[PDB]
Amino acid sequence: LGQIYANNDKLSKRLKKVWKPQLFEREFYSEILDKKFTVTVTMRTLDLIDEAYGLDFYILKTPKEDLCSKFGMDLKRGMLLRLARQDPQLHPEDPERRAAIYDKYKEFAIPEEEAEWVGLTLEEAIEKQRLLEEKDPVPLFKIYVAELIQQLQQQALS
Amino acid sequence: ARGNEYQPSNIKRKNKHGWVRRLSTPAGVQVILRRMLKGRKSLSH
Amino acid sequence: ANFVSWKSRTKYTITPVKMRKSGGRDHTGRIRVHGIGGGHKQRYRMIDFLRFRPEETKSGPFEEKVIQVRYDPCRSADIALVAGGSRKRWIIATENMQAGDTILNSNHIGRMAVAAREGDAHPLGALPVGTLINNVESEPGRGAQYIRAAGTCGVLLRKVNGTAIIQLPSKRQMQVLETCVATVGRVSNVDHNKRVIGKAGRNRWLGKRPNSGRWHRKGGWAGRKIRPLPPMKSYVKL
Amino acid sequence: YEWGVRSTRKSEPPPLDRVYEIPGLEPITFAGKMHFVPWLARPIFPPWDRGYKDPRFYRSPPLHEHPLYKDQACYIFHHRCRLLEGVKQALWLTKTKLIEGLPEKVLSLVDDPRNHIENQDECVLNVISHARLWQTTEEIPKRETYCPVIVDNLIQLCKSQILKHPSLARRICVQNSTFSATWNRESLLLQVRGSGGARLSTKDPLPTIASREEIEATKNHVLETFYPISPIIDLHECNIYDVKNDTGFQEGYPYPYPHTLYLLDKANLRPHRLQPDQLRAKMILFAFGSALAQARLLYGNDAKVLEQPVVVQSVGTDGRVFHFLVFQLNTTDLDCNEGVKNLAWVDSDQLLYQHFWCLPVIKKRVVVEPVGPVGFKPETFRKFLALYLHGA
Amino acid sequence: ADRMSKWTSKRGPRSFRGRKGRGAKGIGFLTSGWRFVQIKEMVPEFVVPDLTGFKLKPYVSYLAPESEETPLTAAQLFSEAVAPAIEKDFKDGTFDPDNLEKYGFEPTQEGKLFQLYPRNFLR
Amino acid sequence: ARNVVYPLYRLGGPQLRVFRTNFFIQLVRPGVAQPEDTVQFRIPMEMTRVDLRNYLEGIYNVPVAAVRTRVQHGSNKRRDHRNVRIKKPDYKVAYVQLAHG
Amino acid sequence: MKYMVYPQTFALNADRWYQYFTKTVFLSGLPDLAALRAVACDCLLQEHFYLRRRRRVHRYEESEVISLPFLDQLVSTLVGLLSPHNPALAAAALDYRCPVHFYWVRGEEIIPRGHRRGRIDDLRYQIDDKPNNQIRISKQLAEFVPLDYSVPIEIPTIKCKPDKLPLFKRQYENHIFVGSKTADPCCYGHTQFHLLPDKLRRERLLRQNCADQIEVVFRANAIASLFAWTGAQAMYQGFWSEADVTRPFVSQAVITDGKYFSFFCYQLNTLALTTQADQNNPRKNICWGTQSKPLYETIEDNDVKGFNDDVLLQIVHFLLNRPK
RNA sequence: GCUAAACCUAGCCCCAAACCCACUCCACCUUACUACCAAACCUUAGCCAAACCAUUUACCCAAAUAAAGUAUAGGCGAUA
RNA sequence: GCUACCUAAGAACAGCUAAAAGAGCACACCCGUCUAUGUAGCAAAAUAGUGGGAAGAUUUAUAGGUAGAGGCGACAAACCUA
RNA sequence: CCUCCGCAUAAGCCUGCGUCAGAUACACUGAACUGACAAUUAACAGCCCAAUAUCUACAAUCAACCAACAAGUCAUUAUUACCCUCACUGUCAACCCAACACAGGCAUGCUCAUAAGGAAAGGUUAAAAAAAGUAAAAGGAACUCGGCAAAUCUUACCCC
RNA sequence: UUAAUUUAUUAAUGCAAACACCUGCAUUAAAAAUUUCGGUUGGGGCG
Ligand SMILES: [Mg+2]
Ligand SMILES: [Mg+2]
Ligand SMILES: [Mg+2]
Ligand SMILES: [Mg+2]
Ligand SMILES: [Mg+2]
Ligand SMILES: [Mg+2]
Ligand SMILES: [Mg+2]
Ligand SMILES: [Mg+2]
Ligand SMILES: [Mg+2]
Ligand SMILES: [Mg+2]
Ligand SMILES: [Mg+2]
Ligand SMILES: [Mg+2]
Ligand SMILES: [Mg+2]
Ligand SMILES: [Mg+2]
Ligand SMILES: [Mg+2]
Ligand SMILES: [Mg+2]
Ligand SMILES: [Mg+2]
Ligand SMILES: [Mg+2]
Ligand SMILES: [Mg+2]
Ligand SMILES: [Mg+2]
Ligand SMILES: [Mg+2]
Ligand SMILES: [Mg+2]
Ligand SMILES: [Mg+2]
Ligand SMILES: [Mg+2]
Ligand SMILES: [Mg+2]
Ligand SMILES: [Mg+2]
Repeated sequence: LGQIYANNDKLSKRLKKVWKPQLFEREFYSEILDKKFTVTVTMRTLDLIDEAYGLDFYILKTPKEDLCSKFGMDLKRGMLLRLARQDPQLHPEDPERRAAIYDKYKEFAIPEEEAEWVGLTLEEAIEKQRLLEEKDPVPLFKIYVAELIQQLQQQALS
Repeated sequence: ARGNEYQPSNIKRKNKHGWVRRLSTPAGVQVILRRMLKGRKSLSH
Repeated sequence: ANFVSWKSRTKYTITPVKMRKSGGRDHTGRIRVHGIGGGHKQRYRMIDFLRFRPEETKSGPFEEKVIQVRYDPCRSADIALVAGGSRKRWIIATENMQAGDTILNSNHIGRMAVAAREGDAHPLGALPVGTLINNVESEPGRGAQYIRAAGTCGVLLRKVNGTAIIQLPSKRQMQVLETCVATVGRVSNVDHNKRVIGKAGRNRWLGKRPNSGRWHRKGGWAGRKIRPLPPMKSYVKL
Repeated sequence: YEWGVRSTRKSEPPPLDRVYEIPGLEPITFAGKMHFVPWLARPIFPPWDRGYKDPRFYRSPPLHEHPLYKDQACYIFHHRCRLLEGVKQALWLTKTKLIEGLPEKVLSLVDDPRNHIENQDECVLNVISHARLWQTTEEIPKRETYCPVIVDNLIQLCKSQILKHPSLARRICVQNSTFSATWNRESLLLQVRGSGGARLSTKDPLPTIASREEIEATKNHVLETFYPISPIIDLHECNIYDVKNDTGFQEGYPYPYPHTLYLLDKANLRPHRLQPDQLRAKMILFAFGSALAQARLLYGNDAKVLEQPVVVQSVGTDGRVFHFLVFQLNTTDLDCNEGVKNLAWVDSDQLLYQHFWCLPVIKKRVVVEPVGPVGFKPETFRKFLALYLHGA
Repeated sequence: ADRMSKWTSKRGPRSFRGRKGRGAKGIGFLTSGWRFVQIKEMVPEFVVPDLTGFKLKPYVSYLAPESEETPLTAAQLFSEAVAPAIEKDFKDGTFDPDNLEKYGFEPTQEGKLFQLYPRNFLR
Repeated sequence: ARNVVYPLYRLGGPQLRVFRTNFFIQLVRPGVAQPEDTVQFRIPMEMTRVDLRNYLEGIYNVPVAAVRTRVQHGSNKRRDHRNVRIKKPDYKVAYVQLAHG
Repeated sequence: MKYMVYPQTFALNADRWYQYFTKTVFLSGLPDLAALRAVACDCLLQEHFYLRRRRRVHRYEESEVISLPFLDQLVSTLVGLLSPHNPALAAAALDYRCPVHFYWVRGEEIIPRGHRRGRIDDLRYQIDDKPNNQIRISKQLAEFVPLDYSVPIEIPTIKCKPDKLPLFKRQYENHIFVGSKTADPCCYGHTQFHLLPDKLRRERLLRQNCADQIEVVFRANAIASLFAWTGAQAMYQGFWSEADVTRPFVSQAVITDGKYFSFFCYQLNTLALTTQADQNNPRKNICWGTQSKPLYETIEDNDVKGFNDDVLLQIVHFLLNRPK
């Protein structure tokens, strides 16, 4: 979203101008996730994929500021979790393919705990943390019975 | 003869300037927020 | 806005359906079409424009009996209630259609061109060249859209190779597949054009609001002046 | 051309979040919170079923799961059913020959001056006047009020002949009686569900009018068929139905024999009112239904020629126009279109009075038409009385 | 045109006047023909005890001595409700862990007619 | 009871009981002539005629034949020194006809 | 503005109030045998057992569905059967749920508040009744007692406004109506059959503490209905407040819950209910009544138990009486 | 000598410092303050100055000062 | 919530003449021709008389809609809270 | 003596000429002003309804002739499900929209002149000018821009 | 409006991109948008 001069001269009228990218629906295969996705892409991202040598490499290599896609971040989290867990769900009853896939992308190995939080929005992270730390209040009966047991044990010892 | 523009109706009043009508649009929410800030006793009809 | 179309019925019925006037307004609530508003209240009678609609668990040509021929508020043409088997439906009546008349609907294309009786609906392939036709479909099994105003008749001009040229009432030729079904004859209510409204009040009853009082200069624009020609304009007589 | 515009149809569900299709991870939704939030994902809720049974909030099982669902369709004639072909369709469905006019026996019952009510004309005129004018506080009573009351008062006038004929003490009038009769015609399953009041009930069954040779003569007659209309037209096509016969009364009910059914076309609006032909059809089918119920109760669920025919009468009224019917059921085998046929004596378009003037018709300063009925003829009441006096 | 006055069932047109109430709790439902059905169980039942031979009266004698104010706590309630029983069990015989149900503890509130959280009883 | 949450009822559920009732009643002298059987009461707004019947039958053991309630509007006409309307409270009036003569 | 007086009323001790309004003194007590029993039992068993119903009935709907058609049947058949005995029944007009309206003025009041404060205003009353069944005749039933009849029992007096007993004012068309318009020859009235509404069922009254009010309901329904009915009849002959009736007007009523029957006779002696007319007026209207008695104890599968003949005989007795 | 006049202190202002608010019970997005049922992100423009106006015409962005109103920009004008 | 137009479901129109009507006389109702009064008025547009229409392109109550770069208009630059 | 108003409902308003006691845009020491006390009681009205399929060509006009056009204001069935009852809310007034106790605005039913509702004159005098009426000799538009107003109730045209 | 400056918007077309739509560029129209209307000569027309 910007302005332009009418005939590339500052003395002419200033006008609002919007430049939009060209969009294409294309199908892509992720071998890490063993799934085909139909996504809206530009030519730039297709060239980026080509130079990265595949969609998986493109997603894993590219940081969050360059991807500029929530779906890209979710894909990244998916792939990182697959790599972290050494997940057998990738290729059941086929160990060799799974091992080869994981060997290819061994570079982008990350702890599972770290991988879980990758590409989350602040709001999503808040929700996730709240769900993680939420527990039903413990009956105070249990607390009091425990403390009295320890106390009475101490008394019995001495 | 003029001056009798206001022909009262509770249905019309509540529909046009009511709490629910105000909250229906973001503009209306800001209206309530302004009035809360001014410290108005009556935020809506 | 709060506008919801009255056209909600999903099941066909011969019962007159309560309809809501638009006033020439949109869903938005602003006027798109001027000179519409507030005539006599009307009830919509759903018309089956697909003449060859075989009944459930039935196929092939079927016959129907005309129960009555009736005025319709929603259209210029008269409508006919027609019964076949255990089904009643509303169709567009022809010029000469009476109660007790028996009408045939067929999907059979004849090698030898069948005799075209006024009431019957046939594929254009079956129909002879030069027959007056009505209620035509652009596509096979689409439904009638084209000749359905009162006293209107199309002419089947020629039949080439699985194709047929028909003349729409505006004298414009149209290419149609031979498999498409049309009703023979002229539509009912001939001399509808010959009717006299008589007073301003009648148009108001029909739901037509009066034209704007604003004077317009011309319906068509003025011809744009080319670069050398301007001296040739605005000559003053002396 | 499909019916129902896109805008009025149920809106398409919002597109699923891309986080769902990615296999490894689980979406973080606003399901954790108990309220919608824009930035969090939309959760998938499992289908909810109420554990208990709430009558106000009851949801019915689908029609397939209904115990009474059947692949074959039954065709129900009820009160609201309005036949396209009228008498034609009724005659075909009930397998009956039509005879114009009342039978001679019934007419002869009133032929004598002795079997007349005292001051017949005066009493009948009073009945009409009471119904049409004197009934209520309102100036002009509506059909919904005057049609039932006129018939009730006429029946009461007929009841007045009790002192002459003690046998009239052996009858009752019954309101809110419902009868069910099922049968087959040309491999078509048909059921009549007769609902309505004014069923005249007797301890004594009606005598058979037609002789044996007349019944034999009905064999030569053929049911006139109509094409291309099916006889099932304007009958309720029902898949979830029960095959059962009902007289409308438990066993051991006194007054078990239906004498006369009175059918009322009492609707205020003309379009809601049945056409005279359609009312006649209704009468034929109701009389047939009541007779068939009686026959199937007496002689079981066997299709055979009835040795003892069942006779039931009908009076169909608009409040002004009366149609009279005597129906003799002589056969319960209806599947075949050939054989002995039931008999219907139908007298139609018999009106008590041409018109009624509630308020006086005054042109200028001079009264033209006085208050009361115009074009009254008593012979129609004689016919009413004739049907009543049958079996006495 | 009276913003400041409280909105009440007295104020609107016919529909408005019928719809609002004064905060009385419903005791049934409506059905066809505007018929109202009172549900007996929905009507609150006053549990009124027999007051015959009850020595306590609305006021207390002034001769009665003042006492130190101590509110009841969870710790206290536990000390003189459950503590004697469990201490008796521990000292004499055996105390069974994960068998606290005998001492009056409940794992869930679902079984009981009167549930502490959430409250399923009045007052 | 008043200013408390009534536990929601489900079809075939237990009876709703109040152990300590929150609302209180004052017996008032009528301003106009009443029948001899009639007793006037001032009632909390949240109370119903059914509640009042049960209240009087239970706590006071007085037989009750009929109850009729109305809501009296308190005047809002009064103004203070600040020209601010003073509300007299709206109250509920109940008329109770005693049983057994 | 007139008080709407309801014959079938929920109001306590409404009998006394209605007595005051109508100037009526209430006096306790009245002023085949096998075929009839059979017919009555038949009607009961028909409506309870014999007739088969598509949809199941409920106790809220039982009065309209079962009890109402029973009463219609009973009236119709018993009129037919007793027609040889009573020729007047043959010529009689039978009405099902036909309205009866009466409008009268009784007493005065000083308007308490408003722009019309302190100005005298007459107390107006309107009865609108819908009796289940009604018999009207061209000739008039004979008087139970002579006009100018003296009763030592005094008419009850109220110390407060009519409004106190739940009575409410409304303004609508004033109607004097006997069940038919004035042009109808059957201007005189014979017997009215009333069915008490489901609201005023015995069970509900027992559930309340209105055990004593049971009989009251019946009496109220009589005093209000018959006074209206006879009133209308008297007004149809040209008699009114100033020009009082020359001959007494009598009518009979049978009031039923569907099981319990009560019997009432009313004589109208005065239409002079206005203060100016009542200034010097010794004459007073009379109502005779009987305590409610059950026609049947209970109904079993197909057999009625504890059928009471005397009740049926009393119905027969009222139907039997004829003009002189 | 009437109407009047007179008063000193409620409070406020600018700073400094320090990071604020948030359940008696009950009610409150439906007509708010009413116990109880099948969807947000998106260039500010313009007045005004240029003695008209049309390109243009200072407006917080990570803490003073100085470089410096300098380099630069600009109907190379106004000005930035 | 006035007003312009529309939508939904409503209501009103005495009497007299008329072959019977966006007919005539004429109430209620709607409007505002002409005069007089009034002009800080009863009234920021009224009053009295006289008028135009008064079964209809009529009048009117209720609820809803169209919003200012706009709406709406039997164009008067009309009306869109004096 | 007036009544072109009234009574009620709807809508609107919300205690706004009930009782007691007080100070005090004509006034009563009384007011509709102040404070306290009291009051509108449901039958009228509001507040409704299990599900899934399925049904519903034939106006209204006294609905009968007759005549239409602008084509219309009210209908179910089959199967499953279903048993507890009279709760809650409006109910006052001399009242609303017009800054006012405003010659204005204000829907419907009934009363079509009242059975209901009201009072044009503070007291006097009888000037001018001003306003509204009534009557007027003889004449009858001579008035005037114009028969405006009033009286009388009218013809024949022209333009648009 | 036949004043000046524009085509941001809409519609169409062509060329790229992509294998009809969308996007970028250019052209043509419609619809508008922003801004102005020097000075002397009674005043107005022709000057
Ligand atoms: Mg204003
Ligand atoms: Mg208005
Ligand atoms: Mg149309
Ligand atoms: Mg024009
Ligand atoms: Mg109440
Ligand atoms: Mg400038
Ligand atoms: Mg409309
Ligand atoms: Mg008229
Ligand atoms: Mg006219
Ligand atoms: Mg006229
Ligand atoms: Mg207009
Ligand atoms: Mg113009
Ligand atoms: Mg102009
Ligand atoms: Mg303005
Ligand atoms: Mg006061
Ligand atoms: Mg009611
Ligand atoms: Mg008076
Ligand atoms: Mg005066
Ligand atoms: Mg004076
Ligand atoms: Mg003078
Ligand atoms: Mg003179
Ligand atoms: Mg002159
Ligand atoms: Mg002259
Ligand atoms: Mg002169
Ligand atoms: Mg003049
Ligand atoms: Mg004069």
